[PDB]
Amino acid sequence: TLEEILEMMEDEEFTPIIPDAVTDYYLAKNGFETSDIKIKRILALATQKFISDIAQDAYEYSRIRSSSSNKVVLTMDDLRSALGEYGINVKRPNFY
Amino acid sequence: GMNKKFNEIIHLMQQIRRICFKISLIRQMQTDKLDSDVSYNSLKRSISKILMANGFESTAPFCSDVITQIAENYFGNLVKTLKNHIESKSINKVMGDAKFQKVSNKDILLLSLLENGVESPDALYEYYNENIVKQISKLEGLKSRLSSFLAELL
Amino acid sequence: SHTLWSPSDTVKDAAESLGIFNLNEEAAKNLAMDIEYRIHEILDQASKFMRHGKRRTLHTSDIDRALKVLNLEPLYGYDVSRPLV
Amino acid sequence: VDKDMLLKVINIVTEWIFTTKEKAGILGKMMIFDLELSKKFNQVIVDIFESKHTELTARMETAFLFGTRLSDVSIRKKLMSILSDSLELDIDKRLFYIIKDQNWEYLSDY
Amino acid sequence: SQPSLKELLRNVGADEGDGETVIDGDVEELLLDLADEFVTSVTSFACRLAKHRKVDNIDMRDVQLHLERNWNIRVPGYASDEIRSVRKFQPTAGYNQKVQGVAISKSVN
Amino acid sequence: SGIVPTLQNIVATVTLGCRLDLKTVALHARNAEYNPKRFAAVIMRIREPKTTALIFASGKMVVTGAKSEDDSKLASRKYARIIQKIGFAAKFTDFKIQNIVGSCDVKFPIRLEGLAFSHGTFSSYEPELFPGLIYRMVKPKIVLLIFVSGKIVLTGAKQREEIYQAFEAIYPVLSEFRKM
Amino acid sequence: MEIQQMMFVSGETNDPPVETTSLIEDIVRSQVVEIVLHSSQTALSRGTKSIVPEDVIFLIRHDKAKVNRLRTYLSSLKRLKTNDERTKNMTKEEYVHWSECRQASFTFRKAKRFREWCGLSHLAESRPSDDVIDILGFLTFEMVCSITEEALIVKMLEERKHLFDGPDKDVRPITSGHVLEAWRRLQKRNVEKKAIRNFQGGKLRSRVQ
Amino acid sequence: TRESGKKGMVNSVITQTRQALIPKVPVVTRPTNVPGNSVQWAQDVIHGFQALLASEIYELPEMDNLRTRMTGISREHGLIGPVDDSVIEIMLIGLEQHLKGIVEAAIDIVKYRRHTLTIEDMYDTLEQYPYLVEPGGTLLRLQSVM
Amino acid sequence: VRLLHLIFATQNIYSYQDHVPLQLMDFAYRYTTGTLQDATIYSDHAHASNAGNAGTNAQLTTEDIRLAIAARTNYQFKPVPPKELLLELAAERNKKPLPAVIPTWGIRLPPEKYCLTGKDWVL
Repeated sequence: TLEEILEMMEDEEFTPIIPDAVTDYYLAKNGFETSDIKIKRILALATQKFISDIAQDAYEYSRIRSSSSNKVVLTMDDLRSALGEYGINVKRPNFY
Repeated sequence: GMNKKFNEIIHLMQQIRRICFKISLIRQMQTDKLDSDVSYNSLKRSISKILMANGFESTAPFCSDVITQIAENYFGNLVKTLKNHIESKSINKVMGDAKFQKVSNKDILLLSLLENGVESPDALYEYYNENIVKQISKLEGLKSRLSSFLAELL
Repeated sequence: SHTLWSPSDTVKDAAESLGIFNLNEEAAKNLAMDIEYRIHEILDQASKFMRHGKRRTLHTSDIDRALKVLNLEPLYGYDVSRPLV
Repeated sequence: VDKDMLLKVINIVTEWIFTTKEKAGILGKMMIFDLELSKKFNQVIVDIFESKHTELTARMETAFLFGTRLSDVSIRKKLMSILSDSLELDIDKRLFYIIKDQNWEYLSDY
Repeated sequence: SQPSLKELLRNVGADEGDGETVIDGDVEELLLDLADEFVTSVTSFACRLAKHRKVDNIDMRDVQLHLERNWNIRVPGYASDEIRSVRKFQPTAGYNQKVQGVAISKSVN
Repeated sequence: SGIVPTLQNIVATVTLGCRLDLKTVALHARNAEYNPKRFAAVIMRIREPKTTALIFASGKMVVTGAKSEDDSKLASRKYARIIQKIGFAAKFTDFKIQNIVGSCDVKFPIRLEGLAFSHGTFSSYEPELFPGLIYRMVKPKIVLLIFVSGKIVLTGAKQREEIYQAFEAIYPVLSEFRKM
Repeated sequence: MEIQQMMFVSGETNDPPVETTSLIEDIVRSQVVEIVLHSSQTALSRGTKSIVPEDVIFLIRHDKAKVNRLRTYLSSLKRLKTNDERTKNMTKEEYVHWSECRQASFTFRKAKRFREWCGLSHLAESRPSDDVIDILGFLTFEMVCSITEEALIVKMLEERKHLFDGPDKDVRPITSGHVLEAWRRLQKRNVEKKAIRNFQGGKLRSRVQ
Repeated sequence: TRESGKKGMVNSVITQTRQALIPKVPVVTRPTNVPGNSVQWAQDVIHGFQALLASEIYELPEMDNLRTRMTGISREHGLIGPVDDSVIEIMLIGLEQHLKGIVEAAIDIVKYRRHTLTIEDMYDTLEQYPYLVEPGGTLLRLQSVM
Repeated sequence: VRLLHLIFATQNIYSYQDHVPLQLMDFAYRYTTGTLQDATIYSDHAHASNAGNAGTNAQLTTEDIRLAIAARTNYQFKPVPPKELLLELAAERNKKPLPAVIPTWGIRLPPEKYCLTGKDWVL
């Protein structure tokens, strides 16, 4: 539902990977102070989820690359494709 | 830090099972006020702790910087949304003379979530259970591979 | 040629990296012209942001903002540490 | 083709009325056969109006209006008697009917 | 000849069913102005792109392309113009030679 | 009055516990399709009981075509001769049934629509995915294809009695949705 | 698009004039050519000319996967159950017509003309298989069913003695504007989770379904 | 040297403005033959600039107004030949799609799940999503109507 | 690139950080790729693509590049100072009078319900 979701963030049973201090810094940067702890953990959580989504995009787009049916590296082609499929813009690096 | 603890359990199981995967390949083919830089690098730590998929910081560094900056932008976009709704200076928002908030303090939050990314609240409940199920799913997949390889080596 | 940024190889490298063959020379001259102007453009904007931070050694935040104000896409992945080779 | 194959096709079309759009295109192209066998053909279009309304009038109303035109007295007396009872007996509602309703198909000489 | 306002009101009565009735003098004027700017810009770029065709003539099918390209508006209708090219990333030998050269510079030498 | 399912095909797998030199036995048998680059096993056959047989060098064989548990078993014995007389330890053993398919005709069209959208728990109709309407029984594990004409196909039974069991339980349901 | 008109009937509704069906034909053709463009580009970037199923199912990469898998293997839910339960009926071959649309898709046999009417000059050095032809049949059928759903939804959201020549059997539900609004709606941009770059400038992206 | 070896490429501001403000006229030469079979006119440009364009009236323009405005722009850019009555309709189509997108955005702002909308909500959503509208002309005008 | 330092020398900025040349060169590469890509599309457009109608042969004159750049600057690249627009717009603002009032030696705030009251945000 929704009210369970702020029943749960308060206690230690669900404490986002993003530490409280770092999110406090980024709240403060973009201009928000409040003496609640829920909301900050919540924005932490949503960001965690969004990065998880690009993670799975990268995983699958790496899994297509060869042999469908010296370890794994998430390179610039994998990233070029997933970031592109979002709205993140074109990565056209170069040399010379 | 139960979320940190479970992501760490994912990390440990990944380490051990990927190690076992690699040696099995080897045997088969045998035959507080804080500052900017600390914040950045803490976020990089947390990021590369997300990455159960590939390998924890097992990619080029440019990509780590990329990811850091992107998630920074996203978090900023969250807060720029909520504070914009809160200032509002519009009749739809703004405490009414008779204390009538057309939309109370919570719909603001639900709404700012909605504008950026997440659609509904319970998608978070969903992603959470999805995470813990990903743990046991990949666990059991590579554990069955482990048992079958223990059978195969004989 | 016309200006700096010799289009005999630079623009040639660009187009032949895309996968074309027929770029007339004068076209690549004019292209060098345009990209050099864009360089001076972004450079002056990041100078405007430089001399509000009242510093001299232009950092990358200056040009990043200078992109963000030109309604132009940002550019990620350039950290001060871990220097260049 | 010969009239016997057309009469067998008309007899096959006579058994069909006793898809609906498929029967319309067969009855529609048989109206082009008016240019004898049409007296057998427009015999069918009389009794179609005698049996049934809720039926699709797409093939009916464009062949009803070429049925009064074909110059044979026994069916034009029959067809125009059906239409002239369906209206009211007043001369008002028969005057509004001929202009406000019942669109006249034929651009032609008639 | 032929026997001779309900466009915006239809553009907005079909969006929602809980009122949400906009106000003129503040909101409606904004939207009309946006529409005007849209039409002016689009037809300008279209006429230029027609003159590009080396034939001094009318403008058709350039609007559809300009919409599909610059804005994100596709129209599934009348014109049918697509790219037709995968836009391959390798011309003849020499570029991939540079690729493998910098590749060996990366790996070993 | 009787309407009962007929057996259309029994796919059985039996193992002649012994190694088999597939090239050889294909040679002798002569009219056995044995071919390189693909499927490494010899495809035998017989006029009656008209059954096809995939023999594998792993001593195992999969005989198909039999319309009855006894015929299969019989065709399963025929094959351990053509590859026994050719001096071999063709020991017929561990005969198993892999699947039994049946068919039946109730002779009355069925109102599948009504069956499906009152039995959606088991019944299934996606037009692009497949033609017709299905039904998945939980006990016994059988998949029945029901068509409007009233002809049904019973699949997945590992044993004969489950076909009768499956049809004996779905028949009253089909009578309820009999289109008249 | 006789098959599309049959497929449109299979979804829910009847009586499209030639206009909507030719329009839908253009729609489906565009969607499908874009799919094959992307899949061929991705394969050749992997370094192979032959078009394959693994790319294409991941090209959809969404709940769009469960249904497609079932279609290959053969070769919310309460609402789709409830509407079908309401449909339950017979006479003039009621259930009979439902089946026609299911087994008259392009993949049924007419694979050749379905391959040729769409784009085929692409990948001249190779040629795809009929398995992907069946796949595309599934995708085209699902797209036609979805479009029809949205058209009906917007249509509904908008809300004397007989002269015996009106047959009282003719209706006019569906037209250009309805489908256009529906295809705007379906291009819901991205889930908007893919357009979160909220404060910026400039944009471009292609899309499917 | 100084490049742009042409009759010129001015880089000033005021002449760009003026030359981008007056109406132009597509008048043609005729060395041997300049086909087209329809002489060029600038009566069309005056007629185009004189229309009761949108934002005065309260409704999106019906075909005829839009056609009169276009001929003006085409002659004013240096084309010839009449617009062919299909352009206007596809343009209206794209337009109404645009505006439905914008207002859907504002509705997504105000209410989460009897309300009434204002100017400030539209300024909010054009602060969040500015990729919708091209900058220039109107946004500056939008920050002078609040 | 040393020539990028040479170009820096034109604006009296000899204080770089050495990441800028990499970054701006990467940028120009990205930009010109997009530019001469859509210009190639327009060169195809003059060559009357669809699902098989004709070939694709490249010339890429300057006019196509001009087209591909004008579309970009249609929504980018801070243009010439739009003075006249601003003058008239500001005259429209610079039209209605000042309040001509006296708050009498303090600060005059907006009314509460337009003020913020920056309390600890709470549900």
